[PDB]
Amino acid sequence: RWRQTWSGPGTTKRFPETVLARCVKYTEIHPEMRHVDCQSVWDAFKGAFISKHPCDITEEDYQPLMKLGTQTVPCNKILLWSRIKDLAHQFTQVQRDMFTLEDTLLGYLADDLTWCGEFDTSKINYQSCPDWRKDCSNNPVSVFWKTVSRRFAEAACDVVHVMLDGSRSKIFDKDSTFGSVEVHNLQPEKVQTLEAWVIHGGREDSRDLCQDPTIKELESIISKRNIQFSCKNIYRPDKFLQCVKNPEDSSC
Ligand SMILES: Nc1ncnc2c1ncn2[C@@H]1O[C@H](COP(=O)(O)OP(=O)(O)OC[C@H]2O[C@H](O)[C@H](O)[C@@H]2O)[C@H](O)[C@H]1O
Repeated sequence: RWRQTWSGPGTTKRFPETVLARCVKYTEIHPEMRHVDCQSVWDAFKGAFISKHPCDITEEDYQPLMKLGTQTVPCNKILLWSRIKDLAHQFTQVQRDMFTLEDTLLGYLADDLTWCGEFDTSKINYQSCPDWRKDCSNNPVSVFWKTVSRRFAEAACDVVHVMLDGSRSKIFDKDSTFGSVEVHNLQPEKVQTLEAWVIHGGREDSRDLCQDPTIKELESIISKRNIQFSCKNIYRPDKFLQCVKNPEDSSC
């Protein structure tokens, strides 16, 4: 229509088919997640938001999905990221040791998709979904990501890495998912160091972005959780990926 109920994009075309297909592929690739029934997962996921008002979703709504999507990941190999999506995933596509949330079953199913239902009916709304800013915070997509991102951060131990976009303006932004949920769910009992990799834009010869005021902020915040802080510039992200793909050979 010309009006729409909400300000955000509607459910992604082919959402149900896409989620199911992502689950078959994932559980096919990963030997640990081979016990999972992808139809059961879909039913659990749909159950969280179908016939529910899309401004009144809770983390409780996603409990059935979280249960079915339970996955042990090596706690010391987690890669968090903020606003530098492409390079973070290119990295874990080549360095199969480190994992982002989108490399877990639940993150993989949901990545880049939008979904919402209706309080009015049992249908999926393909026309519009609540915008976190203009409409309401407690919507199906926002609540999903808050819940899974908290649980992922809680799982981390030892040295946790985070890729940050050095071209942003707030390189560390306290209002990002990284800054507002994940930083505040790293467990002091478990996490030894948070190490940031600050990815430079282009150009070439830049400042040491590890001295940026927002990085000092992040450093002092995580200090309260009794977590040590490390920071590295990645001045040349292209050479960096090349080095990840071809380890050894002196250039790297
Ligand atoms: N739509 C989403 N909303 C909130 N968090 C998300 C979303 N998609 C992924 N995440 C989580 O955010 C992480 C990426 O961290 P930041 O870049 O720190 O997150 P941010 O930039 O705040 O993303 C919020 C999201 O809402 C807006 O619609 C925007 O388009 C972006 O997709 C994790 O990989 C994932 O845990």
